[PDB]
Amino acid sequence: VKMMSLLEEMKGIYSKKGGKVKPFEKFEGELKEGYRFEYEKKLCEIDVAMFGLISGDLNPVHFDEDFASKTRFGGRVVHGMLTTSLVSAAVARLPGTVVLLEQSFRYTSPVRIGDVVRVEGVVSGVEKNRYTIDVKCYTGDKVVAEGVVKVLIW
Amino acid sequence: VKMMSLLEEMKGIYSKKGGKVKPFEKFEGELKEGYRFEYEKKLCEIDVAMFGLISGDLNPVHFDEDFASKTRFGGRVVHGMLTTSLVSAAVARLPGTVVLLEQSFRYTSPVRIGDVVRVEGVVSGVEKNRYTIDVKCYTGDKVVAEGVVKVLIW
Repeated sequence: VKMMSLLEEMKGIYSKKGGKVKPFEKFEGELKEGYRFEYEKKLCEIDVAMFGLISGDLNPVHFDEDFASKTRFGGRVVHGMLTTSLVSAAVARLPGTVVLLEQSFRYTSPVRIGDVVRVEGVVSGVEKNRYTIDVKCYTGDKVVAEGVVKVLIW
Repeated sequence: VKMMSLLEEMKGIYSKKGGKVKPFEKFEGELKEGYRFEYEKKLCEIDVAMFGLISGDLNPVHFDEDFASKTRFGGRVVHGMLTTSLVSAAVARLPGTVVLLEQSFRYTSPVRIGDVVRVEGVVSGVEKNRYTIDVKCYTGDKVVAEGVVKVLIW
């Protein structure tokens, strides 16, 4: 499989189905304790469908408008692990080669289909080349997830 | 957007590009302390490409064979949060309507493109309708991630 060709083909299909292609641009500055960054992306139907396919998570609460409307949520919600997948994208943009070591999140409020999710991170710890980062994910001013990740940076 | 039509279209494209469509079938039995379950799925190039598109995580270490071969990994690795996305799919299959509340994972060994990842879960805690589940993810006999999730079940 030629990955670069596959990605290019899928990018075209994704964009036609309403997906937002996020350019992969590294953040700037010296990484250190207190370093802050932010990253945001809209999560639309296509993102939810693709997440369901690749994970196998076809939970009706994320897909079936009528089913979800009868639940305590009163409508569909995006997978929590799709929301937090944006944190992977955010830390991947830090200077250097970044590898995820740990993640821990609590989901605080649902994300609805079409919502823009904003990740805000701050480096709270640096031990050798392992960076501990406090993270909150938002839709507008509302916290939708909060937690901590640790990454290795080469 | 008609989600059921979009999903169906994307399922066709996904399957043609090498993706494994996992049927969504609920697990059986009474949920309780000590309840065990398992779920597995292959993660191929298409899964990685789709995860990159929907998250915006286009980290070269997951995509560029030559770049990744020069790193300490000695070749591409699947996104850690793609590996653990299978845990969402696994808990979504528990009896009832399942909502993720918390997740925490440490990544222990890389997952390579094409690897089958197996999630093994066991309910360690039940408080009202909140279930705490110890989880390990494997490729063959090798632990690739370990942690805990909490879900709400209606």
